[PDB]
Amino acid sequence: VFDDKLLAVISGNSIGVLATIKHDGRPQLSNVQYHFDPRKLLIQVSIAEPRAKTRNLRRDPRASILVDADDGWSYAVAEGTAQLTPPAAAPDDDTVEALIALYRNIAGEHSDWDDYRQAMVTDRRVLLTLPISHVYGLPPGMR
Amino acid sequence: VFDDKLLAVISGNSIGVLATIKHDGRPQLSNVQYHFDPRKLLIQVSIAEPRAKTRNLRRDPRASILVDADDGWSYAVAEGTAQLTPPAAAPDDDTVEALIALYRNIAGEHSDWDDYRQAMVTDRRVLLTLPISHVYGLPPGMR
Ligand SMILES: Cc1cc2nc3c(=O)[nH]c(=O)nc-3n(C[C@H](O)[C@H](O)[C@H](O)COP(=O)(O)O)c2cc1C
Repeated sequence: VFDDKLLAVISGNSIGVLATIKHDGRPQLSNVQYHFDPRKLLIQVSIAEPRAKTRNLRRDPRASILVDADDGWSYAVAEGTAQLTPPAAAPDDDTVEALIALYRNIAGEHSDWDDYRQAMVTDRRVLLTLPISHVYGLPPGMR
Repeated sequence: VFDDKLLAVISGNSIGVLATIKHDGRPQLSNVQYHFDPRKLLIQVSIAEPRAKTRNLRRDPRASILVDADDGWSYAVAEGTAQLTPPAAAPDDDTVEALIALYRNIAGEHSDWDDYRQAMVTDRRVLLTLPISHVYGLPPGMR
């Protein structure tokens, strides 16, 4: 039941710190917006192919994400192995579809889906699906 | 030469996400308090002596700390090779004396130093010094 406390932190937020592994083995850090699927215990995020974090995950898919509790001090960290889609290549391909689904979960119903599809392709957007294999941290009550 | 806008972020905060390298190569994350010396350009944090997977810090001290800005997405990341003191073993050893100065830098004059001293020994506290090698991130704008 202790993991339920760590999952709750992840569920109560939409932004976290994604840590990837550089070519030299050193950690690389950045923040990302995300959607947490409690059903499959997945964390879904959108990223760009040319970005460092993306090139890192292509060589080494291991990833972790730290998320702060609402007190801004307590936290939970999800660790797992990323599953990336190829980059959007056409406004109607499967990657763009999964990204349309994510956007709905993050921001809601987009206004100009056609413009969105165009943008996903222009930015070579990739959907990062990170199944949670292990969670650690210091959830509220422990800090 | 680092981006002054990125250093301002670090100097305007006191907590961030520390990332060290575990044995398997995965980063180990946590929310920590830090002190930033803007002249010597270094960051100092207090940590229990690492055990198990986290112990790898002793042979591969490369670390990074991400610090959040006050706006929506801005953040800075300080990268460097950490130097570690030996773990605190005596309420009055060099390490504890060093952690007292760290506490003063971060919080100020402590109520009861004798409690602090024994607490440092009890947690096998180590003073980690991260001289800044590289600084990256997303700089905040005029606000
Ligand atoms: C207006 C705005 C919207 C953003 N939206 C997202 C987003 O939807 N998802 C995400 O993961 N990051 C988002 N970001 C931030 C980037 O992910 C972040 O700056 C990035 O991690 C750079 O990574 P890199 O250093 O690995 O290239 C946004 C930033 C801004 C300024």
